[PDB]
Amino acid sequence: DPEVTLLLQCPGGGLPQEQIQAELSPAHDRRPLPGGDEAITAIWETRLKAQPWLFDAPKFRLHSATLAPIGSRGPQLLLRLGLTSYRDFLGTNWSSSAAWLRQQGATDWGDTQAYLADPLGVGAALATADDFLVFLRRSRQVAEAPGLVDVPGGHPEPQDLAGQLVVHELFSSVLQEICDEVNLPLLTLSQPLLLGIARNETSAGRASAEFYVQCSLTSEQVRKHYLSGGPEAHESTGIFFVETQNVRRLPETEMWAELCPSAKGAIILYNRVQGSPTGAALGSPALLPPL
Ligand SMILES: O=C(N[C@@H]1CCCCNC1=O)c1ccco1
Repeated sequence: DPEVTLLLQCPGGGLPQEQIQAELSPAHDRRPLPGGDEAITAIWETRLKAQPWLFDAPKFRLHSATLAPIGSRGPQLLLRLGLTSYRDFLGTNWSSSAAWLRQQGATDWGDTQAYLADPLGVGAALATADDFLVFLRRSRQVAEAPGLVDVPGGHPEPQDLAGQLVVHELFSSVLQEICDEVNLPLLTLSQPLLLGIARNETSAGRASAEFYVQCSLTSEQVRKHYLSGGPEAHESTGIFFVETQNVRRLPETEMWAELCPSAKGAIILYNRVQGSPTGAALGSPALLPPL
């Protein structure tokens, strides 16, 4: 899977909100482009002159994520974040020249991402009460990953002493995206655990934070809530479910070639962090069959 790279695998089966620190700093921003940010402004003007109903929106930028030594007390992760925008994404990661910008950043800054917007996404491995994960089908008419399979998620919009409010908005955002797209009541969801961070090498290395969320509803009940919104209540065109038993071997199935890169990152991290037991009971051959 060359189109997905793991940047972070969390310990302990996943980290809760209270174990994560953020540093939001203009030192963590994109660098101005070599010949100037006028190239971004020109792409945006061309787009608005065809689609004048489009709007810009602020986004968090991922600079880096440092894990504490394993087994330590106190905060376990530091997220270094900056700010970016939808407009800066369209002019950098989404540009036909994005690979040239990655080579230039290696040359000038020793950092392949220095000239890239790199907006931070969120995604969820969402489990039902009857042990299935939730998948969504993308419209064949959208610009990014048309017709491919995705998991719930989105790209959060801004608004440790401003740090804790930023971590709160990231955890809040993945629940809000589940409620808006799947149409589930908030009180049927667990507090999220962070599983890790995955990069989409088909979008010049932009990253997504991948979370585990449990729902108290069965697969039948989740399907009823999704459908009862009607076609205008969701951006996706369908919902479906895979037993957690079967997610273990998903990379060997025909479904794998249909998954978009951020959804592949969610499922790899689910399998490594929530699956893959370490103890004698769950590791016994009848509960963890060989192959
Ligand atoms: O988040 C937005 N778009 C995403 C962000 C970058 C990664 C995926 N592609 C997109 O177009 C957005 C547009 C306007 C308000 O929010």
